[PDB]
Amino acid sequence: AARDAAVSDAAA
Amino acid sequence: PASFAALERAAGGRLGVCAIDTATGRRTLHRADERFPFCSTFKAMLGAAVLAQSVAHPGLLQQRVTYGRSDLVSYSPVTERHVDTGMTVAELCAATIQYSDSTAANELMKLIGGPAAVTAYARSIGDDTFRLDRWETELNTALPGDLRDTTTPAAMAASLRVLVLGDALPAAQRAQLIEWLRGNKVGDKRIRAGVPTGWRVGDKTGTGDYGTTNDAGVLWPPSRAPIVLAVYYTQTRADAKAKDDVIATATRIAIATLG
Repeated sequence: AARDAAVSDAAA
Repeated sequence: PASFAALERAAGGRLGVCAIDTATGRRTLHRADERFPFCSTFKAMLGAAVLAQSVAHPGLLQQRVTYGRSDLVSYSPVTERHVDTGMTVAELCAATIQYSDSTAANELMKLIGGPAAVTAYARSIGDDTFRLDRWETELNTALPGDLRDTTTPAAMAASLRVLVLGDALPAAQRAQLIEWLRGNKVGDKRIRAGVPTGWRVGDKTGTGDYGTTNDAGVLWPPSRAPIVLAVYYTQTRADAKAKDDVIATATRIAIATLG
């Protein structure tokens, strides 16, 4: 989903 | 153990597997969509990213990289011997893939734009899961719950499939990636210990804290289509010891289930 890709790209 | 459930029970910890039979697309899975700290398995993605740069910049692989002794970080058994001579880009790729040399990976990342460039390369080959956040050797902390420097077994298997067997790279670069993976020298007790006689293997191992024990690669039977295999394994205690034999057994179970 779009959220899955967003999590991979988000800063920690 | 002859099922992933039995293996994870016997070993303790958390086992992630994705194996793909490329003859049919069938997969055998365990925790295949859970994140794991990838540790040195990312060096396959790094080598591919460098090879991709060599398409846009012919001759890149033959360029000599020089570095000072003060560049060296922990576990650099090849690069520490070549301060005087330098190493070509191709030699650095071979060193980091085949021996997990830490400084070799950092030197390659410096050339291409750092950890973010490796993540961007993953996105370019269809991997929306992989994330490389830190330089060597920090990326091996393998902390439970930490998103930094993680992927899933399913994502790494899909990426290795397109890189090694698909056309993410042109044929010449693809052949070079395959040979680097084939010549791995630090994985004898992992995937390579679990394949039948006559099968050829190219793979990249990784190890970290929490007893993290990983290996991902491609297996070529003599008479069958290849199998892509990604195995990630991590444990409860920070001080746990790596378990090579867990990878070997997971490999055997994957092959038996697909056969």
